[PDB]
Amino acid sequence: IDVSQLVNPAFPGTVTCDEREITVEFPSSPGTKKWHASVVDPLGLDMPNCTYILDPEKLTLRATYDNCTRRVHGGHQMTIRVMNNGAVMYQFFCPAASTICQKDFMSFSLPRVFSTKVQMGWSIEVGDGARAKTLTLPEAMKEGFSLLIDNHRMTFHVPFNATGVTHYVQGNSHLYMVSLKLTFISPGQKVIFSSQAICAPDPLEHHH
Ligand SMILES: *[C@@H]1O[C@H](CO)[C@@H](O)[C@H](O)[C@H]1NC(C)=O
Ligand SMILES: *[C@@H]1O[C@H](CO)[C@@H](O)[C@H](O)[C@H]1NC(C)=O
Ligand SMILES: *[C@@H]1O[C@H](CO)[C@@H](O)[C@H](O)[C@H]1NC(C)=O
Repeated sequence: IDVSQLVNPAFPGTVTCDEREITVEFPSSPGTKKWHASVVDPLGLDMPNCTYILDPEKLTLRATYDNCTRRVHGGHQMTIRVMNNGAVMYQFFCPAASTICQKDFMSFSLPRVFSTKVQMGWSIEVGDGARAKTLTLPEAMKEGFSLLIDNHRMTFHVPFNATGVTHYVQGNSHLYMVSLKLTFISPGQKVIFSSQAICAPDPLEHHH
């Protein structure tokens, strides 16, 4: 008998640990159409400042890390209560650049990792809030990213004028940044971290 499944049951759907929020994704079923869900402390008591979003069409529950989770060793823990019309509780856990500059380019190199059936993978993202991860080679090269690939590494070369490079100016200082997402995939759980490849020039050098 596996007692750890009696005290800590496995959620029958997916969970996503985002940079700013937790998305719990329930399995689609007519029986799950008769469920209600709420965020609770390990005793089942409502957490006071926690506000969360329910989407009945996508069957998702979204909660911020602040006020909705408890800090545990290695990261954050959240508890939800699921009720019919017998009740069940589930707990979730979320854990807490080699850039090269050039006169007209920035360059960086990233591992081709791609690997208990756990996967690790990288992706390039562009835009602010509305956009998505353009990881796919057609999209990345449509944004101007030239790519060198060997058995062990992936190396990117992008001009500063490229659409995939966000450019910031605060007075005389200039900053070039490509955002990256490191994605881990496990059965029933996705975990996403954020990262950047950043190349700031010298103001005198940038002024030419
Ligand atoms: C909830 O918000 C109130 C408002 O100031 C604050 O006093 C309290 O500490 C908060 N509780 C938390 C963050 O657990
Ligand atoms: C979360 O807790 C903080 C405590 O500093 C409070 O200021 C805030 O209003 C609470 N709610 C949200 C949605 O952040
Ligand atoms: C891209 O670089 C070329 C040559 O360096 C330049 O002519 C062009 O204006 C740049 N694109 C921009 C600044 O959008």
